[PDB]
Amino acid sequence: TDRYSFSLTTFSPSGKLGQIDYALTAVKQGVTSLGIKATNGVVIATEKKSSSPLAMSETLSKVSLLTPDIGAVYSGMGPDYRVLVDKSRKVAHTSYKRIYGEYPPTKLLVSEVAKIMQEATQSGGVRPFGVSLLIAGHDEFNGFSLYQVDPSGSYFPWKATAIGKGSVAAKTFLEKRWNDELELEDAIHIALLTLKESVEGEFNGDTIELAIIGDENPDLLGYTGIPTDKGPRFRKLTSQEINDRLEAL
Amino acid sequence: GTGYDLSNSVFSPDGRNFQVEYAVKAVENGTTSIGIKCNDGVVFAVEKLITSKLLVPQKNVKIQVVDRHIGCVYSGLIPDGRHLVNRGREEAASFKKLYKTPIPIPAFADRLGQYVQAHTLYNSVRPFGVSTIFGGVDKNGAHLYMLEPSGSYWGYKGAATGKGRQSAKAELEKLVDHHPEGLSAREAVKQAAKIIYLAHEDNKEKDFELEISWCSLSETNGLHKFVKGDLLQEAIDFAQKEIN
Amino acid sequence: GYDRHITIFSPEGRLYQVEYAFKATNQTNINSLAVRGKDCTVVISQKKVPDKLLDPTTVSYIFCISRTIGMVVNGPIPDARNAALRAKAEAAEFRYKYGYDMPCDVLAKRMANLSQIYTQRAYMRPLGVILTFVSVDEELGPSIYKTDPAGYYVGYKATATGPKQQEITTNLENHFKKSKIDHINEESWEKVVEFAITHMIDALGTEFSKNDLEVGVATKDKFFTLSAENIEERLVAIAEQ
Amino acid sequence: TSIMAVTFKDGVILGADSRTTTGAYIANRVTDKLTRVHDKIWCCRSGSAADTQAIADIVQYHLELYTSQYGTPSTETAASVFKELCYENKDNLTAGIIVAGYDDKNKGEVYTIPLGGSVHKLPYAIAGSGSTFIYGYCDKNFRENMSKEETVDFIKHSLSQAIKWDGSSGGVIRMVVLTAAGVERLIFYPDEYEQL
Amino acid sequence: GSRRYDSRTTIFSPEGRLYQVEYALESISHAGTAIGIMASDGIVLAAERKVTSTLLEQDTSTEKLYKLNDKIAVAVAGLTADAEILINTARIHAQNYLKTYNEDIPVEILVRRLSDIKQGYTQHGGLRPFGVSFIYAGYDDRYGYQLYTSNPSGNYTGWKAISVGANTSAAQTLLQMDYKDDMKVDDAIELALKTLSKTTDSSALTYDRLEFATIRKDGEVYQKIFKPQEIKDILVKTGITKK
Amino acid sequence: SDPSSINGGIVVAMTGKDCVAIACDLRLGSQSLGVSNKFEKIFHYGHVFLGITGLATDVTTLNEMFRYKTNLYKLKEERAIEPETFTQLVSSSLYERRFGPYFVGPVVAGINSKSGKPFIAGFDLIGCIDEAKDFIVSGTASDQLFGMCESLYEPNLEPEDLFETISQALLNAADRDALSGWGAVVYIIKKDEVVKRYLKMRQD
Amino acid sequence: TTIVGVKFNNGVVIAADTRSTQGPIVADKNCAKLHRISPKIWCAGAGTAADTEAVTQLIGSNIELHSLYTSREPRVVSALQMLKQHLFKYQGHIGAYLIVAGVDPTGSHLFSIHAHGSTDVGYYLSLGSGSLAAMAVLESHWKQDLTKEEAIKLASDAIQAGIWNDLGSGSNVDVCVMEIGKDAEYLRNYLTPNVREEKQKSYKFPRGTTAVLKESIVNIC
Amino acid sequence: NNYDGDTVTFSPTGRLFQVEYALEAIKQGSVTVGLRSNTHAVLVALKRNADELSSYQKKIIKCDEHMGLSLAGLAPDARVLSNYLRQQCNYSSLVFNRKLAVERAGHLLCDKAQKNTQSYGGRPYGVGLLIIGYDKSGAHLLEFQPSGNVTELYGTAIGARSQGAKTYLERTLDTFIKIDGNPDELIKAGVEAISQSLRDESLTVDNLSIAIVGKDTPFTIYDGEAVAKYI
Ligand SMILES: CCCC(=O)N[C@@H](CO)C(=O)N[C@@H](CC(C)C)C(=O)C(CO)CO
Ligand SMILES: CCCC(=O)N[C@@H](CO)C(=O)N[C@@H](CC(C)C)C(=O)C(CO)CO
Ligand SMILES: [Mg+2]
Ligand SMILES: [Mg+2]
Ligand SMILES: [Mg+2]
Ligand SMILES: [Mg+2]
Ligand SMILES: [Mg+2]
Repeated sequence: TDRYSFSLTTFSPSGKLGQIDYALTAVKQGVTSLGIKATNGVVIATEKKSSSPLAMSETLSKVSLLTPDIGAVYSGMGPDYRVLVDKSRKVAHTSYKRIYGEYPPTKLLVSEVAKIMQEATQSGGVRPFGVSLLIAGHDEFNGFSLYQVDPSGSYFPWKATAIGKGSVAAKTFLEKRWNDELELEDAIHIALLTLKESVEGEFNGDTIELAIIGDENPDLLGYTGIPTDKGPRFRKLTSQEINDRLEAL
Repeated sequence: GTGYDLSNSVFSPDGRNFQVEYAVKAVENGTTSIGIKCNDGVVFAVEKLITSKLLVPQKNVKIQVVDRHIGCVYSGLIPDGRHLVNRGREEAASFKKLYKTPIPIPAFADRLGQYVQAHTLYNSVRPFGVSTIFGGVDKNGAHLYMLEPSGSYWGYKGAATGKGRQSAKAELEKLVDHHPEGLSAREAVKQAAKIIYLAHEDNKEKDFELEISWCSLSETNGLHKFVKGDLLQEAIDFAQKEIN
Repeated sequence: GYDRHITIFSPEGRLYQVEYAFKATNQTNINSLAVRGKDCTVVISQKKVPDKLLDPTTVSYIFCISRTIGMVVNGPIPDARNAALRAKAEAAEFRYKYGYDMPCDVLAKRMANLSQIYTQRAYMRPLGVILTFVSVDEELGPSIYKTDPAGYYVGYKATATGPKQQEITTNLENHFKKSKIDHINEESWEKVVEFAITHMIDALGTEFSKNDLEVGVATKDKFFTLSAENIEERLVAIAEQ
Repeated sequence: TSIMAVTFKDGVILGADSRTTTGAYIANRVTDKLTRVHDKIWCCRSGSAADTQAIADIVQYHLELYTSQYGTPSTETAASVFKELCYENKDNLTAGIIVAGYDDKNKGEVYTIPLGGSVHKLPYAIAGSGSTFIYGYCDKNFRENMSKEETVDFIKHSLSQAIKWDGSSGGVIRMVVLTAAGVERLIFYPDEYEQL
Repeated sequence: GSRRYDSRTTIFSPEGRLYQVEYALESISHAGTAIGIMASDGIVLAAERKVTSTLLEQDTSTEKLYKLNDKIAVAVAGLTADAEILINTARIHAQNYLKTYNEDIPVEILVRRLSDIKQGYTQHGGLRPFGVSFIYAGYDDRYGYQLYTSNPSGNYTGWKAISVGANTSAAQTLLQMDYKDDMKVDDAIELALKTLSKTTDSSALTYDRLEFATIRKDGEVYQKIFKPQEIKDILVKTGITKK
Repeated sequence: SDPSSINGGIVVAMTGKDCVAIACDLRLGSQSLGVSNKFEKIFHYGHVFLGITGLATDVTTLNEMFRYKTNLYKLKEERAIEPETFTQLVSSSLYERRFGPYFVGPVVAGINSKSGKPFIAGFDLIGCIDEAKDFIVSGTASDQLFGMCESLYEPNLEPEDLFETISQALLNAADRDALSGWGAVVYIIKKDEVVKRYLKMRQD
Repeated sequence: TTIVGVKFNNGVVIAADTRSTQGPIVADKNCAKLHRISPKIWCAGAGTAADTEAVTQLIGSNIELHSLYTSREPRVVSALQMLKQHLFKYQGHIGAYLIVAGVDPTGSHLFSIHAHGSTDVGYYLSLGSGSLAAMAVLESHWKQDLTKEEAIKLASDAIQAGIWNDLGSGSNVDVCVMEIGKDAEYLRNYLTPNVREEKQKSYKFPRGTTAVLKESIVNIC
Repeated sequence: NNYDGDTVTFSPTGRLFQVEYALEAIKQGSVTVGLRSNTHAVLVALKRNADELSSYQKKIIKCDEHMGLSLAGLAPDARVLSNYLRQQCNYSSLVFNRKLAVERAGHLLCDKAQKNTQSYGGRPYGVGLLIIGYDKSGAHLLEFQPSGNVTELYGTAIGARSQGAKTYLERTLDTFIKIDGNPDELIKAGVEAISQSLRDESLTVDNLSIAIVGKDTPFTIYDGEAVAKYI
């Protein structure tokens, strides 16, 4: 039977929620992942740290599509992120698309995943999630947006940020390299330059994962005949495109 | 740190579940019980410690039957063995109801194993304090299995558990080494009587009562029957001659 | 203190119960490896029968999950059979609900999601097993996907699991760096079984008899396990190599 | 519908028509009423198409799980699963099933599950709306341990008569031969059996 | 079983204190300062953002001030996620009241419902309380303009001016010094900005570090959440920054 | 008897050049007995208008439900709901009660604030979206409204003419229905202006 | 309704009419009855229009989630099984009669699903009230190995037969072609055989014709 | 000792300390003896009193016309167990028109008691039961312990100082086993046995309870003056 019907995350006398701080610690030991918002798109990048060279990297995809216009990356415990992306994809349909016929705005999906994480920090017999997420999305009435969601369920909108090991250094770089006149290609370039410091090993299309929320891709739609159906804005960059943009640094 | 052995389903730093090992300690303190798979069946035997002569002889049966073809004996906490046998009877009943055929011995073994192993996944329950030797005859022949408090079960040419499990095992191995072609049903019955008498030496202070059952394709037509009457006395006499 | 007994976070952001389950995976002292061929996937495992009273045919750590998916488990046999029964149930339910055979990687993801649940909910302990699923998927070809107590899962060009895991891993890495391909360029599954046995004998440094091995082969629309006689045929054919 | 299953020396043969009707309208004239629930365990379905499809799908799931756990199931076991589904849900089902299987121990086996969820093991079974017109013929012509050719001819003649008299039966005649050699699919077209 | 791991979040201390309530109040004490001021013709809410960076977007940011309906808003101090849970429940309760009575929910009724929700966690369930304190600014026809506060204990109080979060003692002393009953809403804006500038921990008080809202009066009540540009304008207008 | 025919009433929407029009009768009765001369069946949430005909209690219940839902929508999204999104919302809400339906016939009308396109839509009692760019009719006199609209309508009408068209349609349809009439209201809706007019019609 | 589906050599086409009726009254003159379950899995619906739209949207949402979970192109047999089991659960009370076609990694597929949950396979299928007319056309013209153009012509002709001869069908012809390897082609109003002729009069009224009792501005701000 | 917190904790030795403490709760209970022949079965019960103004607590409970029990330990748990046994006998009589065999009743009690030794929350029953019954197999006497172990005996005793009566019956076995068809002599043997377990007391009319079941004798309880002839 399930006798754990009590909170496993309580306030310490200092006021800290110990499990939330320890989950944030677990996030801090995660592989560096960053996001940069431009004026014509958002970019999210991370390193594809593979344990064994026998493991196929393509199956270990750290960037995940949530809606055709909203994608996600993480830093922390992979499996928590996987079950979180599954829950997020489901809630995008159950709580919105099946109600309004359109996919949810980025902020609303972010708040839904934040609600899931907050439940994880207060429900009975459960630990918080050991991940921090970067959600990059586009909706018609808010444009492009980039949000960060923490194990506590707190989420904040960033012009650009990073999470993981190189978080502080990467964020300093971004602070001194970002401007409100930035372009999607310039943002991809800055993301590559910021990852180059947080990746000590080989740095090619095979070892990094990069995706964008840019313009609509009708070729990625799969069907033609609906002028209102523009296409998906989320596009994961292939290893070849990453290499082509790396050779010109 | 410490306290890893206080709760069930808790991994120790070396990857062990100490509550299961304490259950095994509880098993080892039980009476001896053996099973011998022969050419066309299986035989089960158990020592019943006659604590006093106020016990009604031939009563207080330990060998239990599941369906009409499965025999189960256990060493350890007798009530936990009865609980496990009740669960196995429910499993066999549901299997017969759905698939018509009586439950095969490996299928029944996996039912019991999943049940026992599930009893090692939560701190709200205690692992089973029994080890169980069971088996019988299905469409694929004779099968003998032994199942541990951990939920681990395996198929055995011969099995033994309890206090005199060591001696018994040795004796069993001698059988396997002396005639690899196999024993007949009645030969296995007499040999099980011998092995129980030999393994009783670890409990020689108190008197004991032998109890034997068997499930043979030729001698019992695939059904599980207690070895009683003239055959039981014959096995007892064979044991008396083998000890002296 | 108690943060070492249930699946909650230690101050260092660690789940000690998951690590101790990983430790428990090596309790059986059995190594196994999996390799991909041109159109097949082979899994070899060590077969250690310590007791003379044991029926060797019932001593197994390879499971026939579906008609196309095989699963080899590194860990205690109770948790192994638990995970194997769960995987068989999930595969059957998948075929029923979606009308096509469950893909290897999807079953791996399912078991990995359950493992993640065990590491996040405190009432259930993690399973001390590492599950290696092999198949010949209709869309991916020969596939090897591994799941661990942490809820992590990943596909492999080849893999190995057990105490001597790293040695076999190194041997395979070296062979694939030399061969420059990610599989075994052999047409028959017998030759791939031979290759796997050869490289395990080379990496472990021990010979194998027919009663020391367990071989599972996955081909298009079939997964089977070799008998002692088929393994003996493979070993005899190895003798000429 | 008109369905049957006949045991013979080498195994079993299932036969069916191909007509699915919504009243006097033929909704489908190429219907496959022979459904595989296991490698050498098939069934002929009659009655509600939706009900028979759902029952066959659930039986196939149960037999797949049964095979994954305990090995290849006997034909009697498939009949038992069909029987449990049809009897425990007799109030909401309109399904008459003929389960035919082959194994090496029992050669061919035929079970029939009519309305109400009873099961009957028979040397051959006929079912469906058209089977009513061939009871006397099949009883007078069936023999034990026929050859494959004589069994195909027996099924062909019986089903041709049933199609001739039953307006709810028609189309092509489908057959599935279950033997140790495996599974064989046979089809016979109207221009072939209408002149029989 | 599991009883060894149960921290028992809903028990009493030997002094008659709720451990978790006290610890959550201590947690909130480190949250960004929020101030509410009730003038005779309006209400003002101001709050300082604890999270600050050059790279944090402010246009799309809502961390401290939230709309409950069209006549009631909240200033938050503490765990933002618990705050959003409670805010969603409060919005639902307000809309329930509207559907049932075809009238906007009176401010005290909504505050009391949210406080009962908070208190429930401190008496049963064995769960941790919500680490959030609220300042409710609302208007209804019965009582006019209303200002309330609610802490994790489930207790709620009504104020003319009040502060929650960091430096509540200093802010309360300053408000008690400079508050007059007959003042207008603009003077209250000035006083709130002055208190936030005098009790801030940063060097200077900028538009990027604070959120602002006004519930004022056309015969109707308008609820305005101040934009970054409006915040910058009101800051240079009250003499806290230049240009 | 029939829940959609107990209270009576009609709603009709039309599209013109950069405008919509939505009109309803004013009668609420219980079969032959007429009770209320002031029962308007058109409501608006922000800038999206919804007319509801059928069972009066269900009309009121749906109005309150959609007010609830659109207020929560505006609180969560910080913007008013659009007519197409609101149409999908009405469809999903109606189908949620598929086997215990509301006996209503909703009509959505409005100008999309971001695209400026006029938009009207209609549903049945279980929420089947009827996307028509010209006109949508609903109520007891749905057949009369169908005839009047199919005859009188021409596309791209200025508001002053679309008003006359929709008003004549509503009036002449209501005159041939026993359970409709007793007054009428017409909303002419442009992007930045909405005019509401009470028509003079027969009071029988 | 009149919906048909025809398999050709390299894919499958589905087609439908655009008429929606409430009894004898034409409710919608251009209803879109071709619903997209997935980019390459489409299906035409007949019966209770709300039920068809709802069941297709639900199964498409679940299929999208399933494809995200499994990282594979969705399979037509998956949509088929989901629809059949959902319809069977409701014993025909969800009056949806669908023709589901598409292409997936396993090839091109065409099935029909009836409201009670029964599914059928064929090279050409028809459903709706005009199904008997369209099916007449199909039985008269279908042949093995059709080209894309031959199949589009056959499907459009079947829909036209249903339009002219069945009172429940009319207006235009919607088509969706799905070839193996190509994107799905959704031809909305592929044909428009019925277009209302020009009216004899403009019925525009002179402003001031309608008597107004009271006028007021509405605040939507 | 950290292993006696509940019944779901095995000690390193393999022991269940809560079960042992329930057994110790029995050992603190008053003495009761049971014995049987081939035609009859007798329970004798020395019911304890709280003081001289107290009532000697009811110690023998009837379960059916052919079966009953006496208790030693926590009277409430014996009430629960006896009610369960009554319901099982009643179920047998109603559904099968069949008197429940005493062995089956012992098995049912064993399972009911075992259910409490493996689940968190709740405790084992703190009672020991002596169950007599005459069924199709003759006379039967069973000893039941909280551990779940139920054993069929010719005679036994449970409670404080029960070893005296135990050894008495061990010596008198061949004597009382042959008291067939003379209930008074069997009751006298049982009373002598229960007398062997007295230290500073002597059986009187108030503190004696007898129960008899047999071939042509339904389960009957004698209290008060009815037992005076056996003192
Ligand atoms: C489109 C769904 C309409 C439907 O379900 N029709 C049923 C009921 O007539 C039907 O076609 N039954 C066939 C069985 C086949 C389908 C397996 C049958 O058994 C005979 C008479 O028994 C009639 O051909
Ligand atoms: C909207 C009014 C309420 C409604 O549900 N009408 C139904 C049937 O009255 C309807 O329009 N059915 C069409 C199917 C399409 C619209 C998906 C159809 O199938 C043929 C006959 O089968 C009729 O044209
Ligand atoms: Mg756990
Ligand atoms: Mg015919
Ligand atoms: Mg009228
Ligand atoms: Mg009138
Ligand atoms: Mg027509």
